[PDB]
Parts: sequence; C-alpha cells; structure tokens
Amino acid sequence: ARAEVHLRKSAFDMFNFLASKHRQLPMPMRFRHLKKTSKEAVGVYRSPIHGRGLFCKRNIDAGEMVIEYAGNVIRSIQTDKREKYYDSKGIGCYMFRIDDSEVVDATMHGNAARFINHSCEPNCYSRVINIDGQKHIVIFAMRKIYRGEELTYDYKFPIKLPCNCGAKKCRKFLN
Amino acid sequence: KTRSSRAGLQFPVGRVHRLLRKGNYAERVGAGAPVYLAAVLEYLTAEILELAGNAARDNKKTRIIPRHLQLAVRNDEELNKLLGRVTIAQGGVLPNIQSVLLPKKT
Amino acid sequence: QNYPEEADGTLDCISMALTCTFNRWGTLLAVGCNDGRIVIWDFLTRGIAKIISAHIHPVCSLCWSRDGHKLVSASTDNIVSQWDVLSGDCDQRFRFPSPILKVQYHPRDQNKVLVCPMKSAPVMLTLSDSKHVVLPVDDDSDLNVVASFDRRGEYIYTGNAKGKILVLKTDSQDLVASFRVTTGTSNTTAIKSIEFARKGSCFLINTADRIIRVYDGREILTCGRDGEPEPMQKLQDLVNRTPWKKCCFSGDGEYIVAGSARQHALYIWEKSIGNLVKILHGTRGELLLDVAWHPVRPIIASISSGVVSIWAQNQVENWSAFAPDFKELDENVEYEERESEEDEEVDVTSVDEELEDSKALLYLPI
Amino acid sequence: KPNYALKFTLAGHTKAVSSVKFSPNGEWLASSSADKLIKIWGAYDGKFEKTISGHKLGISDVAWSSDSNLLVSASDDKTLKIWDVSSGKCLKTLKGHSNYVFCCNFNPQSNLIVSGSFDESVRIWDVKTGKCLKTLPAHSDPVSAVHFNRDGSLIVSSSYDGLCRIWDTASGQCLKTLIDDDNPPVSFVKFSPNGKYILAATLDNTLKLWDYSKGKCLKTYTGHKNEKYCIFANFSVTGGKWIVSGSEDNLVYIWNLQTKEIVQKLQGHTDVVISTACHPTENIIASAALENDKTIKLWKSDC
Amino acid sequence: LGYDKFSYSWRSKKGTKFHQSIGKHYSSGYGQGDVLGFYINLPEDTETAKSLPDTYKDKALIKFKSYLYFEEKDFVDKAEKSLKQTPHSEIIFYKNGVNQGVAYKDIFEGVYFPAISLYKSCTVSINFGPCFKYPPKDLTYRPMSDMGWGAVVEHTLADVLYHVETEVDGRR
Amino acid sequence: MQIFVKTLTGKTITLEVEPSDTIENVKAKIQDKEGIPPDQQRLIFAGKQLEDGRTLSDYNIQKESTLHLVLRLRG
Ligand SMILES: Nc1ncnc2c1ncn2[C@@H]1O[C@H](CSCC[C@H](N)C(=O)O)[C@@H](O)[C@H]1O
Ligand SMILES: [Zn+2]
Repeated sequence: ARAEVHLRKSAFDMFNFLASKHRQLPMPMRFRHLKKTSKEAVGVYRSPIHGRGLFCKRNIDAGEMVIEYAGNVIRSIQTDKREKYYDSKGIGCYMFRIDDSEVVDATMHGNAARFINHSCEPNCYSRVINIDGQKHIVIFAMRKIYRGEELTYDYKFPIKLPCNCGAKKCRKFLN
Repeated sequence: KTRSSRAGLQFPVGRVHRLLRKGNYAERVGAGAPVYLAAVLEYLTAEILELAGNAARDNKKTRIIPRHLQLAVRNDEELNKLLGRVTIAQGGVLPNIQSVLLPKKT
Repeated sequence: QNYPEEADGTLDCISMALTCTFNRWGTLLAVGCNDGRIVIWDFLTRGIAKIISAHIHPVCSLCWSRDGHKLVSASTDNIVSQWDVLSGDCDQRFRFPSPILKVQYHPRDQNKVLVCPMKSAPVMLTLSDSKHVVLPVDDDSDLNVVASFDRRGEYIYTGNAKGKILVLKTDSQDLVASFRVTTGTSNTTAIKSIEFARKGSCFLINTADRIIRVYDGREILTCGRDGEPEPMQKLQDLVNRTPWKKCCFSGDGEYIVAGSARQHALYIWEKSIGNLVKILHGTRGELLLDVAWHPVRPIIASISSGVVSIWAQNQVENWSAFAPDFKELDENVEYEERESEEDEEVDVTSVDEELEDSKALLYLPI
Repeated sequence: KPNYALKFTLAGHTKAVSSVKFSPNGEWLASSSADKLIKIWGAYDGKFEKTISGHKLGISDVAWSSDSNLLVSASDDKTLKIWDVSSGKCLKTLKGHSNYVFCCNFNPQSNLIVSGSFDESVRIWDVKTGKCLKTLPAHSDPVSAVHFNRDGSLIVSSSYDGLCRIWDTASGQCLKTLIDDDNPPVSFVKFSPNGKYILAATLDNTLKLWDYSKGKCLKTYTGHKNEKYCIFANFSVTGGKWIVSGSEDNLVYIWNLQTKEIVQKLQGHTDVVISTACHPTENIIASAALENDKTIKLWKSDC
Repeated sequence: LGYDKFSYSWRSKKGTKFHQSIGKHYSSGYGQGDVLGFYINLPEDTETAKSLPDTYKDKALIKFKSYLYFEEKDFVDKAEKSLKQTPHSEIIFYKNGVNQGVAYKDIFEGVYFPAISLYKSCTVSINFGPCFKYPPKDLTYRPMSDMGWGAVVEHTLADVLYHVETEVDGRR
Repeated sequence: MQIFVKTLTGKTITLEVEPSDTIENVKAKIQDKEGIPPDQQRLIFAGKQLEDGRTLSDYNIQKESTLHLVLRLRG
C-alpha cells in the first residue's frame, strides 16, 4: 500500500500478455492448411501449468495435422553467443534443436508456437516430414482436443529447470 | 476495329453475340448481354484454371492432365455444389477410405 | 491508404438518426433526430456530447459554424435559429420565407451562412446584424436552386432547375459568370444539386438526366459569361439505372463516391481512371440519407433509416511491435549476426490539408 | 540557485502523509494518507478546504486531471471512485480490480482514466459512467506507477521488474520494451512534455533515465538513496532547470536534466521521501514521506 | 575468425581489427577486387607443438553403409588449455605487399592453415605455395585425376601408407 | 512558343509548342514526358472545342495561354 515493499521483483519477461482471465490424402499438397485454416482452432491465453499457453476453443481429433513450427534456424556455433545473450537479457532455453547441427532459435525471430509448455502428462507428440525437399515439423494428434485445454508435447529428454505442472506422473523436471 | 478490347476482357464478344442471336433464345437482345456473358465466362474459366495450375505444380508436371482438373473440381465445395451431376472422362476419383474400416493393433 | 476493406457495425446511441456530417476530420456527429431535438454523438471515441431541445417539428439538415460555436439546422418548420454548441440554447433566431436545403459555413466567413431556399434566390443571413442579403440570380426566380461555396468559400456557385448554373462572389455578389448544361441529344436537363471537395476545386453535379457529371470550379470564370459544357467523366450506372440522392467527395482528393437510394449499391471510382474498383455489399431494406468520408483517412460511413453502417479499416498493431530490437517474424535462412561488435544546463519547454472549421469546445466528461 | 525555502508545514492526516500531488493547474493539494482520507489543502496559503472520504482502506496513488476536476485515488477496497472537487461526493465507480489498487493516474486530455492492481494488468473505465473497457497486461509484477503522455496517446508502465515498457493507448500493446540485463526494480515513471524521454526511478540508488527512441542507456543520475520504497519524481522549470525526485536517505533531492548535479537538498522530513511534487506556475515544492514524517513542507521560492 | 586464439583475422569492412569478439578501429577496409597478400614471415626454421588429442572412442573406424570413414577428430577444451606461443608468432594480414600492420600478435603454437572466412555468399580465388606471384613454380597443384598407371601406383602407395599402421595397431 | 496545360487536380504545367508543330506530336511529347496517354487528354481553351488531329496555327491560340486539360478515360 505504497508504504510496504512487496517481493517477487525480478521478472525477465518478454511476451507481456500475462492475464488472470484466460477466457478461452497425399503428403505434399497439405501446405495450404498450414497457412490459411490454422488460425482459429487455438487461442492464446494464460496457461495454468507455467507461464503463458495456447488454450483451445475448438476440437481436433487423432491423426490430424495441426501446426508447423518455424523460427530462426541457425547452426551450432551461434549457440555459444546465443546462450550468453540468453543469460544477459534473461532469455529462456529456446534452443529448439531439431538436430545437433541446426537449432531453431526463438529469441530474435519465431512463430506463435513459442508459447508452449512442458509436462510429463502431455496431449500431443512431435513428428517431422519433408515437403519439396525441405524438412518441416508438423504435429499429428493422438486424441481429441476439448474446449478449454492447452497444447503440450513431451520433450522426450532422457533422465536445473524444474517442470512444475502438478500432474501425478509429472517427473518435476525435463527428464 | 475490334470489340473485345473495349472492356479489356479476353473471351470474344462478337462471337457470343452472333451465337446467341442465331441460338433463337429470344428475338431481340440488348447491348450489355454479350459483354456480360463474356465476363462471367472469363471469371469461371479463371477460377477453374487457377486450381488446375496449382494441381499441375503439385506433382511437378508442366502439362495439366484431366486428373488434375478432376481433383481441383472435386476437392472444392462450391464447385461440387454447382457441378453436382457431372462426370469427367478419364477423371478418376479422389482417394477416400471409410473411418471405421481402419485396422490397428499394438 | 487505399479504399476501406473491412466492415464495421452500427453506432446507435439513440434509436433514430437522420443526418450526419464530419466537422473537419471527423470529430463529432451532428444527428438531427426526427423529434425536434438536436443530438451530438462522438466520432473516433464512440460517445455522445449534447442534446438540445430545439423546437417541436423535427429538422432535416445540420452543419456547424466556422468557429464551431454555432449549430445551424435547416429546419422543416422554418426555424432559422443559431443554437449554441456550448450552452445548448438559442443565440440568434430568425425566420425565412422558404425552407433550407443545404446549410454550410464559409471557413473564412462565419457571419454569412449558406442558405438554399426553394422557389427563391439564395439568401445570406449575417449573424452580426441579422440582415438578409439575397443572392442575385438569372432568368427565373422560382426554381429549385442550390447554393454552395468553393473550397475556400471565396466564390459561390448556384444551380437552377432549367439547365443554368451561376457563379458569383460570396460577399460582393458580382454575378459575372453563367453556364448552360448540355441538352442531351433532343431534350434539355435541369440540375438537382452539386457537391464539392476540400482539394482540387472539383465538384460533382447531379442532374435529372439520370447521369452524374463532374466539373471543376475554374473553367467558368476562365471561359467568361457562358461556354460549352465539357465534363471529365459522365459516370452512371448502366445495369440497374439507380437514381442518385446524396453523394460527397473523397477524404483524399482523388476518389469519387456515389450513393444509391434503395439498392444498397455504393459505387466508387478515381479521378485519374474512370474504372470501377469496388462495390459495397449492403443489406437491402433501407433508404440511404447521408454519406461523407473521413476528410483525411479512407473510410465510408453511410446513415440510413435511423441507423448507420460503416465500412472501414479496423486495425490492431502486430504482435511484433514490442520493441524495435525485438521482432516476432518467421524465416528459414541462417541468422545474419551483427558485424560491428552530454553535459548541458537547459530545461525542457517544447510540447487533405487543414481549414478553419474548428473550436467546437464541446466535451463533457461528466 | 534554487532558493526553495520552507513556508508552511502541513499535517492533517493520521497514518502517514505519503502522497501529495501538485496538479498541473496548481490550485489545491489533494493530500492523502493510508487512512481512507483525501484532505484538500491550500497551495499558496495552505488553507484547509475539506476532507473527502467514502472509501474503506488506504490509498496508494492520487491524481487530478488536466483541469483538476476528476480525482482518482488508489483505494485498496477493490474499487476506486472520483470525488467532486466542488462538493465532495462519489461521482463514478471503478470496480473491476481483483486485488489492492496500487497505481492510478489520469490523461492530460481529460478523457481517459488508468488504474492498476495485483492482477498483472491495468484497466481503464468510462468517465461518464465507469464501466469495464479493457484489461491490458502491464507486466508480470504489480504495477507501481503509470501515467498518460502529455499528448494523450502513450502510457509508460513501471513494475518491480526493471524492463521498462511504453504501451500504446490506441491499441493496448507495448511499443518499446527497453530491457535491462540487471533488471533493477522500478518505482515511478513520468512522461516528458515532448513524449520522448521517461524517468524510471529504479530501485538501485540511481534514477535511470530512459530514452525509448533507439534503445540506448542514458547517463547515470546518482546522489541519493533509492533501493526499496516507491520513490516518485517531478519537474521544475519555473525558477531554473531542475528535476526533483525522492530519496530513501530521508531527504528531498533535485538534479539537472543531463548534467548529473545535486542542485538542491531540501531537509526537514524525518522519514524516507516517498513522493515529490512541484508547483506549475511557482517555485513551490511539497514532498510526502513515510510514517515517521506525516508532514507536508511547502518550499516556496521565486527563482 | 579471431573469436579464439587459434584464429586470426583482419576485418574486410572499415578495417576494424576484431579478435575474441573485441574490436578496435585500426585500419581501412577492403573488399571488391582487393587481392590480400599473405607471407607468414618465418623463413627460418622454428619449433611448434602439433598433436595432443584428448579423446579416443570418437576416433574409430567402421563401415557406414558400404564404405569406411576415418574418424580423425580434433577436440577443443583440452586443446585450448595446451595453448602455447611459438617463434615468428604474428599472423600479418597484408594487402598484396602493402601492410597496414599486423592486427593481432601472439598466435597459437602449432601447424598453420591459412583460413579464409566468409559471412555470406561470396566467391574468391586463391594462389598459395612456396612462390611469390606465379602459381607454377612446383607442380601446378596436381589433382591426381588420370587413368594411367601413375594413379594406380599412387593409390597403392597411399593404401600402404595407412596399411602399415592398420596392421601394427591392433583392432579392438 | 510556350503555353499552359491546366489539369483537374490543380497542378499547372508549362510546355513548349512550335508554330508549325501539329497537336498530335504535342500530345505524343506530353505522353513521353509525364506518361499520361493522349487518349486520357484533350485540349479546351476557355470552354471551347479543340481536337487532336489538328495544329495550333489552325486555331491561332495566343501565347502564354491556359488550356483546360479536362480529364478522360483510357480507351
Ligand atoms: N513448465 C515449465 N517450467 C519451466 N520451464 C519450462 C516449462 N515448460 C517449458 N519450459 C522451458 O521454457 C522454454 C520455452 S520459453 C517458454 C514458453 C513461453 N515463454 C511461455 O510463457 O509459456 C523451453 O526451452 C522449455 O525448456
Ligand atoms: Zn507435475
């Protein structure tokens, strides 16, 4: 009340959208669905697991191609300077390593899929295909999406950033 | 002197007017009828051929086979509403398998 | 930028709304309600300003003063009154023998209002001494004449109901220029109205030959007494033959907009090329009353049947505007990294075109 | 030399006089404390006008509009009210905040109202009625101080993080996010008349002035104590070229625009100076402090 | 180039010397049609340290799908800590005779490889050898692309060159 | 000589016309100057008719005069 200093000062936040409401066929030619019919099935809202999240107002069942993840693809040499700048600006570990030779940085350029979370009880698994000679990562669902839930995929890290989700099977860590 | 360039269209207008005059659809027609018909035929032909070209570049083949036209007409929904009871020579059918007929195991 | 491409809903603070006009760049809306009251709505802010109990019989037209201190209203009961923007009461009250069509204030002379009486010559009423000065006209004096200022209001132009257009001075009234409209091929044509712009001195003319024409307010004083008609583009609708009721000029000086009556066909062109670019998709059932764009930003807002329909450009800034050094774009190329890795004692004090239609001084936060 | 000499020591509140504001008109002072009281005091004479009340808990911020008609106070009863300066009654309600209201100010155009609480966001309400309009997330921490720009188009938002942000009022999204690697907690921000500079009173014993034109760090303003409490700031251009700001060494300090000099040290308040206010048309400064001061000192001057 | 002590550079743009991400405005820039001379000034015999590997399992030989590959790999964190200085320790970035001055000194002690560093799409021609300007002093950079018995004998010589150690090593 | 071609927007353009240069060549020069096609332009002198397939000397227009270039449509 302007006379008592409250704690939790440092934030290091970038996407300043945190709110307390969160009121939520052959292969090659499927490219259209990526760019045109892929902007309504998912909303952006306050995640309950950690930070921000991609909530849902629509439904998508099993084996349905949903999103293509794109970002600043760089080589592994830039990883050193990128991690130094992550430590400087207070940037999370956005080192999306599609492989050990190319990593998808998401601190200077990235897509709306930068809003995802991690938990040992996720809803979707990753998959990657190759169209027109270019390798692109597209996710296919295994179950149905309910209205008001958040997309999350298992990072598949073999067993210090904790993973605070509250799930019973949640290993509390990226492992 | 020509008449198609007066509106900038591509489909002929004199041909349409002559063919409609000898088609005995009526006895007397106005002036805007042939240009209007040329325009609407232009729009429909462009609508179909753009998807035809998209399907041509789908398989990386320069020539457009009728299979591409069949796929482009069928996959769209407004065309399927308008081309309801029409088939295509050599057209084939778009792939489709019923959902409940999909075996699986562990 | 370009023509409006999005659609907006309605703006109905109160159920009825007859007339609308923007002041200089679309600040406040002058609604003349069909109940004898004068309501002021807020534009670009979506609110209301003031309600004035003018008189019993409703009004049919509205405009504001050059200094923004008056609310002139072409009444349907011949109440030529100067309602105050500030207090809401009547400052000056006068009665005219004929009702008024088009009320305007000269951006350089608010003393002489614009009046368009019917079957009589236009009359300038001076607010300083309540004196009426009749505009000298030619030939008949019982025609449906409409009088209107130029861009600067320095010359006044009048249109009659037989085929004759007159040019004279807004203050000296030196009628030294006339004009005869083309007589078609066999039969002559009268003039319904004319409408001006804020840049270029162009003006549309609406006639009874079902065709909208365009002239410029510079070829009549240059030709002299009377010359030969020579429009730029005889625009018209040649598929339905919709008559024309109200049409204004663009908010940039290069477009032309024309309004239907009941067909919900709002047409647009450009002065450079007379080729149609877009058509408005309006829901049938209502009669259009007034149209006037934003005098600076491309947008269309048409009032009709007590409601208003706006076709606009709704805009929200992209998510990538967090900081100039922060972007949220997508690329598939490798990142291009950087390649290049006083003391004074002075305090701080510093804090279309523009015309004089300002100083409304009407805003009530509570 | 700023000869701001004390003339009146004002003390009417009970808990702690920690918010006194010299409005841009400079007609009356809306002294506030953490005792749900809004006392109207004089400026050139310190005459007692009245004590507008009606809220339930303490106030965190008080502000008057450009014409000093509206009165916003950060009452912690989950609501805010506008109190009529002429009479002293509740004009309109500002319900909607889910926790204690910590920051609230006005717009120089006198057409918008801003408020903020512990819901990681800020909100605005209608002036004629007072209904919900927007919920714009300001930062991830409770917001300490915000204010509209002099041109009425931008807002500078400060929370205890350090990454100072400028939020566009026309869209509700941030324009410049000046990010600090050290992330020093911020207490107060204020717009310059030109709307290009901002003074973010960072809680690191330094008034880190920010220029959001290019994203470069400005000079280091030292010569005070600023670590914990919500230190505010104001300008002073009447007598000379001065910028007044609070200090946590229990004293009132002033500096220059870009010289980094201790031009004036007003002493006498026994507690940490939490707020500083300077009169618009005269060299009069009133500084509010914490619990151990409870006094308002009018440092009048002429040059 | 210059990020580590192993590499030495002189920037083409504005001539600003850069090393270990540290930059000083030193000389003028170069670029289009600018031939960069290079004469590492050690005409006299020196001494250096060549090899000191820290890993072995990554140095193995196994069929990939139909052919062998020799995993001859370097390391980093161990090699950087064996860093030493040596004689004529100066990598001078000339300008075809004219020199702006050696930008950085105290070069790493080891086998020298003239590194050409690019940053985007750009072509560049080369001429290296124990000569001054004309490439053909020794055999003019033979590609060993011929069908005669010379290719056969050279390939067999190389085969034996590695066969001696693949016999005397002893495979796990 | 020199004459003025007044447009609709309000810009004034000064051009040079020879005593023995036909109007068609003047229109071609204008088209190569500012890009406005001859089909989009026609000459009007104080509300009086001027054609394209003629010459200035046939009309005998005085110097330093203004011509109302009343706008047209392509084709
Ligand atoms: N639940 C969690 N708790 C802590 N870190 C998490 C997390 N989920 C994902 N992360 C980490 O955060 C990084 C992405 S940044 C997190 C997404 C986004 N900033 C948001 O607000 O949601 C990933 O590299 C991942 O390792
Ligand atoms: Zn868990």
